[PDB]
Amino acid sequence: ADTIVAVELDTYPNTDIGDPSYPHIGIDIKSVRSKKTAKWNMQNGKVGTAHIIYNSVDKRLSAVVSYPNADSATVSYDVDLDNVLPEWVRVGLSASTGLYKETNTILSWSFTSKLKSNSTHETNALHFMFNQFSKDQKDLILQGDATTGTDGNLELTRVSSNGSPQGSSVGRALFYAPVHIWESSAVVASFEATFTFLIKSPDSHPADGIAFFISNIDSSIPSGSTGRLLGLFPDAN
Amino acid sequence: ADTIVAVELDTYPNTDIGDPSYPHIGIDIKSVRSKKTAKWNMQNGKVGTAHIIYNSVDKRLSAVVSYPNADSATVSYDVDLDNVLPEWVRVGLSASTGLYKETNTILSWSFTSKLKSNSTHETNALHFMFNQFSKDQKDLILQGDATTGTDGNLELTRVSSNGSPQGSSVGRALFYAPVHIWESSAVVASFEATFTFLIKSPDSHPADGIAFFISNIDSSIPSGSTGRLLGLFPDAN
Amino acid sequence: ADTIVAVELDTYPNTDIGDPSYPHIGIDIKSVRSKKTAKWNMQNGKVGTAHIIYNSVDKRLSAVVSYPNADSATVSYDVDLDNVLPEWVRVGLSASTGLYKETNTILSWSFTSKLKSNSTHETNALHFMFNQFSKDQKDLILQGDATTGTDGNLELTRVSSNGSPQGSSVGRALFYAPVHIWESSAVVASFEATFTFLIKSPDSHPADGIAFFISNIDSSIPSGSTGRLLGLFPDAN
Amino acid sequence: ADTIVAVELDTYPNTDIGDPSYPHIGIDIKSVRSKKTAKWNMQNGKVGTAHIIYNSVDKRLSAVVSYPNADSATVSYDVDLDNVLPEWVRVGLSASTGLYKETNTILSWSFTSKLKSNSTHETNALHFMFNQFSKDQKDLILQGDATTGTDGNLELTRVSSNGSPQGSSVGRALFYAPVHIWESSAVVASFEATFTFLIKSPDSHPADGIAFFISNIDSSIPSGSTGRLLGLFPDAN
Amino acid sequence: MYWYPYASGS
Amino acid sequence: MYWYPYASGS
Amino acid sequence: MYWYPYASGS
Amino acid sequence: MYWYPYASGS
Ligand SMILES: [Ca+2]
Ligand SMILES: [Ca+2]
Ligand SMILES: [Ca+2]
Ligand SMILES: [Ca+2]
Ligand SMILES: [Mn+2]
Ligand SMILES: [Mn+2]
Ligand SMILES: [Mn+2]
Ligand SMILES: [Mn+2]
Repeated sequence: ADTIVAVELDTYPNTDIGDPSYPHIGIDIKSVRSKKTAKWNMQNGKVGTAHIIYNSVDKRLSAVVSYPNADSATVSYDVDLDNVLPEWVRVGLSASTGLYKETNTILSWSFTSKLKSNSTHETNALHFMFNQFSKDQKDLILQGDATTGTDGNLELTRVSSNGSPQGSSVGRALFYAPVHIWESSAVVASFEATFTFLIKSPDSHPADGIAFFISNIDSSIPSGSTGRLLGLFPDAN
Repeated sequence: ADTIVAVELDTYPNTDIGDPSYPHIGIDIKSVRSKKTAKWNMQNGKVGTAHIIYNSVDKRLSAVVSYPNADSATVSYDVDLDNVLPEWVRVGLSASTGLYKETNTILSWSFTSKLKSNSTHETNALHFMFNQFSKDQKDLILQGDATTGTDGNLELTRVSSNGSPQGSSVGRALFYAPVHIWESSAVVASFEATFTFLIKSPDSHPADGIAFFISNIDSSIPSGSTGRLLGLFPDAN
Repeated sequence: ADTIVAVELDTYPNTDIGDPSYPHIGIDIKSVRSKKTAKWNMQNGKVGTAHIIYNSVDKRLSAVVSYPNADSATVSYDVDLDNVLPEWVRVGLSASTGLYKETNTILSWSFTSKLKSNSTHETNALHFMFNQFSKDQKDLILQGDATTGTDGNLELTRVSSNGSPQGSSVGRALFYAPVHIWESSAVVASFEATFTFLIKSPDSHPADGIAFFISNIDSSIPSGSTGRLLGLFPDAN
Repeated sequence: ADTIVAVELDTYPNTDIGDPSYPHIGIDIKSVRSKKTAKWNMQNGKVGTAHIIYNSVDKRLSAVVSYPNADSATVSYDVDLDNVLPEWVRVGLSASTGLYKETNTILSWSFTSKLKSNSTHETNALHFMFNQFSKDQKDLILQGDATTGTDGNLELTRVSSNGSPQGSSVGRALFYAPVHIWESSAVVASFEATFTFLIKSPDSHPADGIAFFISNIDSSIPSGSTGRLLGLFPDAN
Repeated sequence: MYWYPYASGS
Repeated sequence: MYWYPYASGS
Repeated sequence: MYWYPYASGS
Repeated sequence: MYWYPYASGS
């Protein structure tokens, strides 16, 4: 299987598998059953911002999600990513819909990774920033129903001719180049991701969510991972 | 007086005022009596590196100090800087000697500060990097015995023409422009400072240390703050 | 006097001193009489973007000014800034009005300066980015009628209680810290500035303009430099 | 075949194909016959630095190559990359030897690319920095005799176990992810690459050189492109 | 326009 | 709304 | 490495 | 500086 670490912006509560009874954001370590969550005051129709950070000194993964002029949701979890992920991974965005739907639109996405090794000022770094996506984005790997170019945005899931979200859809976007997320002879390893999104549901009932994830380089959409599984896990265990 | 927050690299053990009985790195909050310390295998004559990081999400100040191909010393402390520092501060490096001396040479220093206000991706940021200091460094405020120019380094405390450190010396270097460190509605606030130092001592045990500090804008060296006081505090309370 | 180098976004043509007969952008070297200009299709009421760049390898100062979905104005000029400016300077924004007026609003401003010296990877750098201005912006020097905080923007010239621009007004904003723009033992020195603006004239007749400038550290608004002089020069010579 | 654009550090004078009679740096556009060159005081055994810059405003490609406390060699050329390269390219380093040899060691390499689209401050950017290469550098595509791992450097051409360069060798290293180099409506497009190299030779005159290049994504080493062809061109046309 | 399910906003 | 002097736009 | 108290890596 | 052709800074 795959090794997944993710920060989910869950819009639909599936209390039958662990979801609290309301929209939430949570940290997933190899399982869709979040290790820690936080109620999130999801606001349909508004552009929001997600900020994820992590450093090997504290070994704490944190996320913040907020809307302009509103409170923010915050969730953290102590985890040594060395014992969870391989040293070379790929990063991306995932989203899905099922019985209920929403538009999982990404307006921008940036990421920064820094590695300082067993030497004086020996830092390796990777940084990419997307503020608009082209029809042909050769530096992104689009999986499932994911598409780019629609008004310079990244639509992670199916959307009709002009904006109507579709049910039973899954899509992902991974950055083309592999990322060196950690090393043994590393003094400080840190990364931070940021993305603005616009989740919209014509009918006032959305699902299923958006997630920022890290995985093995060859990761691909698990079989039947639409809906509650956010295109990340093969089952609800 | 002054409001200080500092990460000290204490080379001499002053058990008479709280210092653990061995060289260490610590986090001081308005007092030379560290809120938390960690053993530090200081290495006379070797160039080292210090890395200080902080983010408003975790509200945890951490520091890493290490030498090439050697182990690292780490120290963290949960602290909400909103309730300790004014929103506008000045950042700098301080050092000193007393009966015993050491050279307090800074070979490079960089700082980054980011303030993400509660608005659709509205970030304010400041970043400076010094890889070599000149005789007339106009973007720096030198206090006490601090000087710049030799070999393109910043010598925080007095050094003879031949290169021997002098006893009873205090020196500080502050970046000229004020730094907006926090704000009432900042979704995320964070900063990270880095600097390489070279501490050499001819006599037996070296003293007294180097410290990275954040203070009120008009701060200056307290009287008699040489030696154990690292040029940061007026007394040992 | 002062040493001024500027890139002007002239909105009013004063053909009596050299202005071409239409809005233009130009490069000024110690004189308000541009060394080179370019017609600029000024668009009242729209937020625009100015981009200035310079590198010591080509010794060419270039500027681009455009509005979303529109053509851009471009102007360049070969100049060795070493023979024109002192090595330590200050950077800022200037604007004015006279008989005719406009709002000289700045929505954001960033600047980056890099200096690589006579050594292996010895780079000094300064970078600041403003996306919103606070009422009390301690890292900016406000001269003349310049003010900050009004909706998170920087109003370079007088504006009534809710938006009406005033005539005969001059204001400037310089970054607090001095900048090391060039050195003798420098392999490559480069800087780039960017700012978004919103020039608006209630009546359909604007004047006088906005300018990005570099000057000696102690520069201040020349006597009677309102109107056509953009708060930069003491006379029209 | 391949569309190439390169800045070469030519160590051996092949007057039989255009090379000025002395070591030089040059700018090649789809041909090993430099459109423009400049004398270069190559220094056997010394670590040097190369700096390549380009911006869509001036449409001028420039390069600086220098050694600590020595003079620099500069070379520029006006060229509109829009009409030479496809919009998506791959960047890399190439080197080779022939009858005569030299070590073509890369100690560090960084690249930055920014694409400012015609929209209210909408920038896409890519940035990577390698200060030390590992045995398994997954974000790099090694071709020919290129290898990474020893001392944490990138050895472009063959080197014996003891450290002696080998004749008739070709090697290239390309960054894994495609790079969006230009666009139909980009207000400003620019990039800058930097790398430190160490060229040592045991025999008389060294050969054949190192080159920074931009090519189509699926590019690869042409057959027989060792020696004078720098592993970039199939023939000397 | 186009509003939401249940948490507040404009 | 609030338009301009002479060069085109929306 | 001129010299140093409680020291030496390997 | 093991050695080098047409060379030497100062
Ligand atoms: Ca769910
Ligand atoms: Ca002490
Ligand atoms: Ca005018
Ligand atoms: Ca040749
Ligand atoms: Mn969940
Ligand atoms: Mn202490
Ligand atoms: Mn003019
Ligand atoms: Mn050549």
